[PDB]
Amino acid sequence: VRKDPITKEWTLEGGALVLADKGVCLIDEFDKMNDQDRTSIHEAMEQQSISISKAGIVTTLQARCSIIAAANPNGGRYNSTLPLAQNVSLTEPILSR
Amino acid sequence: IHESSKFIDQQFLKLQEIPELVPVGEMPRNLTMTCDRYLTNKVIPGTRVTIVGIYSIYNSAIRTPYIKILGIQSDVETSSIWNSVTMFTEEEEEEFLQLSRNPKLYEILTNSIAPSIFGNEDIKKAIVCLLMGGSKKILPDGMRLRGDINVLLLGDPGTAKSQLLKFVEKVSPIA
Amino acid sequence: APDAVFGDRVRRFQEFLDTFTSYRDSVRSIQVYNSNNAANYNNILPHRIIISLDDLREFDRSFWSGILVEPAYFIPPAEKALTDLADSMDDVPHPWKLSFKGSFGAHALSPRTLTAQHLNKLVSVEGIVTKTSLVRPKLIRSVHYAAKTGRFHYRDYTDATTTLTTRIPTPAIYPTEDTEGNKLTTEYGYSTFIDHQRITVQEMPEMAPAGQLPRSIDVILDDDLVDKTKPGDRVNVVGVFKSLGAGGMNQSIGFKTLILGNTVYPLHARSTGVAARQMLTDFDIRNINKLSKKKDIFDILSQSLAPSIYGHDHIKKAILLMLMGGVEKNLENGSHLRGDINILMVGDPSTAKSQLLRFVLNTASLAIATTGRGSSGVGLTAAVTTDERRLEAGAMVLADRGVVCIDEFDKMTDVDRVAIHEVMEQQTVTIAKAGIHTTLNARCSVIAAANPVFGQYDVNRDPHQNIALPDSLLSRFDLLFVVTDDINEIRDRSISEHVLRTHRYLPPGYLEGEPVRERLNLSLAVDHVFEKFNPLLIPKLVTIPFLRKYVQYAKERVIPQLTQEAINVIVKNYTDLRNDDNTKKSPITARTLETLIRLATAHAKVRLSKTVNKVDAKVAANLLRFALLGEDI
Amino acid sequence: SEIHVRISDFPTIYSLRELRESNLSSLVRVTGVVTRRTGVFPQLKYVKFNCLKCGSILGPFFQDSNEEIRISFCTNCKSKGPFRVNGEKTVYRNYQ
Amino acid sequence: PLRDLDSEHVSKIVRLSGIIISTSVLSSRATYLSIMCRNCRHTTSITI
Amino acid sequence: RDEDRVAIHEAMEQQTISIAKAGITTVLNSRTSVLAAANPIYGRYDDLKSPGDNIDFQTTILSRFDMIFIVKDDHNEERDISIANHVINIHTGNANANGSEISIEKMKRYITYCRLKCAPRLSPQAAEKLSSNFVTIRKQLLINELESTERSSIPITIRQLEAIIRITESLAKLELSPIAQERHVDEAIRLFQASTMDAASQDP
Ligand SMILES: Nc1ncnc2c1ncn2[C@@H]1O[C@H](COP(=O)(O)OP(=O)(O)O)[C@@H](O)[C@H]1O
Ligand SMILES: Nc1ncnc2c1ncn2[C@@H]1O[C@H](COP(=O)(O)OP(=O)(O)O)[C@@H](O)[C@H]1O
Ligand code: BEF
Ligand SMILES: [Mg+2]
Ligand SMILES: [Mg+2]
Ligand SMILES: [Zn+2]
Repeated sequence: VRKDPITKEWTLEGGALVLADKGVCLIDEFDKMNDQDRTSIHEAMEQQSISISKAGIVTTLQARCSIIAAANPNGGRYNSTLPLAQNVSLTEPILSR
Repeated sequence: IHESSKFIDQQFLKLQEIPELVPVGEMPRNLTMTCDRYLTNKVIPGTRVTIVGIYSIYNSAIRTPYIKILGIQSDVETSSIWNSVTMFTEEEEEEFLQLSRNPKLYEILTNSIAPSIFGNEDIKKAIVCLLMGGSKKILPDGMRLRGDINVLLLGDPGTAKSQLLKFVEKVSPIA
Repeated sequence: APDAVFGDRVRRFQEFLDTFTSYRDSVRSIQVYNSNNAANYNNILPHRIIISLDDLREFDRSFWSGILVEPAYFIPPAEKALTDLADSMDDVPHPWKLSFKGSFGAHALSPRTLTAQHLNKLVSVEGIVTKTSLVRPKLIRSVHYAAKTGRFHYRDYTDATTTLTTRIPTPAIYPTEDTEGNKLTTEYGYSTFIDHQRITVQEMPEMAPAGQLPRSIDVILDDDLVDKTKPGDRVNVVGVFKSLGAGGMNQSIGFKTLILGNTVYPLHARSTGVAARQMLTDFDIRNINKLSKKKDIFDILSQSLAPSIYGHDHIKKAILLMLMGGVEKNLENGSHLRGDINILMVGDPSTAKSQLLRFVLNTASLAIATTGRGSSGVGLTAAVTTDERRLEAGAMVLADRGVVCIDEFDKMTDVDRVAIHEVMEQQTVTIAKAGIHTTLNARCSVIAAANPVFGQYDVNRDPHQNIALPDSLLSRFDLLFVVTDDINEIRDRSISEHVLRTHRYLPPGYLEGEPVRERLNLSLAVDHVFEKFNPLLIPKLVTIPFLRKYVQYAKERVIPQLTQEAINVIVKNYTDLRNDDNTKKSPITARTLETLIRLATAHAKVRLSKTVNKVDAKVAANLLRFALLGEDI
Repeated sequence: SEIHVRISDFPTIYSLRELRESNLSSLVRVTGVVTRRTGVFPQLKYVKFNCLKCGSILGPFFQDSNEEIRISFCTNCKSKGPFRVNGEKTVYRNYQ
Repeated sequence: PLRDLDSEHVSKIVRLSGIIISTSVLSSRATYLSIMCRNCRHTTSITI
Repeated sequence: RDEDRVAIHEAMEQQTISIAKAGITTVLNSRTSVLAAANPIYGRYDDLKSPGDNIDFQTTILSRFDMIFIVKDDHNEERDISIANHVINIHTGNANANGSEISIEKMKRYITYCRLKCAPRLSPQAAEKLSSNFVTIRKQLLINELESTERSSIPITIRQLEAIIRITESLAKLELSPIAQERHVDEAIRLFQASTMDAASQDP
């Protein structure tokens, strides 16, 4: 919920997940996500509905999107002898979906 | 003369297009709206509504569009502590009375909780007990005793724990 | 321009005042008190009186409904009648103002429900004070002096707020010259100024809907009503919901709406800044003294705190003493000695540490509840706003002369405890930050709860590794208790029957299956002695509001002093505590000597004794020994 | 009400840098990329004023996009109070 | 659709949907008010 | 997060959230029952390690909860085929689908009716049974705690007695009986054994 300084009013902008309600969301540099971005990704992939509770707006936007993501193995190269867990910093609940 | 005048109240609402149904890199278009009398205090921010009103024009060559409110078709929204019926019609009450006397209603509610989910029978029974909740009590000295039952699920992934939680929120009054 | 309706309302209210002689007696008492105060010089109570609207409704329904619905035409007649009554009574050679208490029906609202339909109606709003303007004087009469003639000229000013009915607008022009052109010198000190303050009341957080923006109303206070509230208080302001200004109807979006203030009530609530004062009737005082004459009065009171909590008798005695508190010493040179008892509870999960804290929160005159990580060192002590650079009083400052109940003390950050050091010991909060050098005063007693470091208190290791707290911090706490959840069949059984008896408790008038409804219990700040149901089933248990009355009476009336027999007992106990090694749960400092003195003083307070005897010192020593050694006789 | 006219294939193509001044009051063809849209605002086309002494809406007046006709002298009343635009009587056009 | 609002819809009842993102504070307006001349002391009652 | 955990501690048991930020001091109300699902400390919990190690939560958090359901994804071929067939039938197989299932809306309204109309109380003869079972359970856990050097990762405290009482009252409220029944107590103890004390038994 951000306010444009020139026009000075609140706008409810959903994430890329919300914008791609009935489409795809291409997430490049998937390993290099912020904590908030990771939490939002997890919420969208699990419940298909991002919820917002800021500035008095208490609602759950809908985001039913197929995610096509590109991520880089740890160290800029995939180590074959390790499993998928050690190769990518994403935790198992993120990958399982 | 203020002590003799009579007043009515006005409340300004601002409507925005549904955030998903917007051009990709464009700020959603919002439109200033006005209501009065008994239509005030009928919505809260974040609610998804349908509006019947008069499209109008306000001068700040260009003009500012806005809508007078004639009726607010408030859709079904999040059920909060305040947002609840709390009032049961008679026929509903007798139907619940009939249901309470069924001998297998414990099994029915066990079967009714996550029927698509296979197994986890005692888990479903505990979920039913959680949904009912215990008794909330207040001792004379001010001591308050817990009147809620909190349940933990702990197991390997893929055991439908997330799906069971989703069902619990879908069935419970507030969650 | 005399009016018939005004005169008739005036005489009707005079009849009402004559009917209910209590208001007449109160006016007489105010007058004689002011006269006596003037007599001693060869405080001044304000010319205000509280009216019970219920009695007015009983006496005259029409006039009552007139006050509630259209106060503009009804309050001024009542004030004139009251002024006439006061003048008539004051035969001994500034009008009186009127105030209201009682039920307001559908006009008792919150700032969220002050719809325009309630305008021009006597409303009673309840909420939290967010902003308070500075108490500024208002010019109402300006006395001037003409140097040539030598005659003092005056003018009287007014504005829409200071009167209920709309008066004809006369512009306020300051008289600079005489009618004949002579220069005038304004005479400050003869002109009259009235204090004026505006406060904003916001919807109460306890009752406000969660996740939505709050709604606020502005209150205009005047004269004696100024500075009766502190920001963050919970108040019940009653007054006319007047609307002011042309409201843009006149060519340059609504009307300026505010609640003109008639009466403000600081509402006591759980964990707020306002204390709770209980009225002490002579019946109550007699009962308190009679119960004080009992022998095991300390035991009776201590067992009365948490009947629903089995055991922890010594913790209950310590909490009772903490509520009573010790005397404060301010030496002539300027030094300060702490007179409060701090209590720390370290124990295994489910040993009732929190429930005791919650009881203290609900029963202390002024208590504030905080948790560890949620409330930082900014939450405690005080903080600078930087908005210019005003001080925001934190938890410990708000709880002055009160109790701070900290939960999850173990979890709270080390920086937070570094902050809390000085407050717990020196009872001051110093800012000296960002060019703001002030020393806030926070004389509060702290009670806290912490889990042992290893989740449970494993007695195999030393107390230091389980406690996991700095030694200085443990030195701050007067009494440190370690409670262990140990398995014992007799104790487990007894706990089981006690808890079961508590669960099968019926309210006086509730059905067997009826759900019990909670209430906010917003007590107003200003039946028998004992309790019918004792969950532990003979030592009598006193009723908890009576316990609050007893604590208030003891704290106010009695100030004990140390005596030689005690001095000797405390000295010997401190010496043999310090010089003997028994692997104490806490180290011994001079703070333990201060603790012995403070507990002795608190026990003397409990007995309502002006002096401390040997028995009080013995009790204090035994309690401290149970705290440290973990053992008693 | 009115038919507008579309003109395409202007032989002169000018980028935003070379407009200068000689191209003023002349038809010009430019290329670019859209950055921001200000939305739709109904612009006055057939404006209908009224006078306080009149008590009725004056005859509709066309308003071209140069500058609206702020009438100060009433045609009928010669009164200095004709500043009022009644909404539904005026015809509006989209402006973005 | 909120983007489809057109000048042809001015002063016409329009059906549309969206999301409420802000509700301003209640402002009291005038529906019947009594006025007075400062000179004539002539009471009146305007209705809006 | 830890700052959330410290607040969740008080919310679950004292049913309230205490706030003392700079300038605002209040005790909000959170009278809710929390249902929590979490993976163990590892991706898969190995009983090969000390079974107290696969329990990541501390003793106090588990003391808040009224039960800990340790669910294991066993490797039965017949049970796995059962789950697969169930899923296929549900997922547009249309092999499913009267009088044995209550609709979500109807069940929710029944929940509201049960919570708002009645709130039972324990029968006096139920108290003796509850006390006996509580003492026996604590003594069995003491036997285990003497047997095992490590303290039980899942503790049994007075909160467990509160949990059993609350479950019994929940069942009675479900049956809309103003007085809790002995059968209710037996069912509650059966759930308690099936939910807790098997996680405790699974651990040393
Ligand atoms: N016992 C089960 N019965 C039916 N479906 C199940 C069962 N276990 C898992 N599933 C299916 O697997 C998913 C649920 O597992 P999930 O919620 O991801 O578990 P976790 O809580 O460990 O993340 C859903 O697609 C659900 O249909
Ligand atoms: N000695 C006791 N007597 C009565 N109730 C007790 C006792 N010990 C624990 N309880 C109950 O157990 C629960 C846990 O108490 P609580 O204060 O939350 O524990 P903790 O010490 O972990 O903060 C409460 O419902 C309380 O009533
Ligand atoms: F488990 Be407790 F709140 F120390
Ligand atoms: Mg999951
Ligand atoms: Mg605790
Ligand atoms: Zn004209």
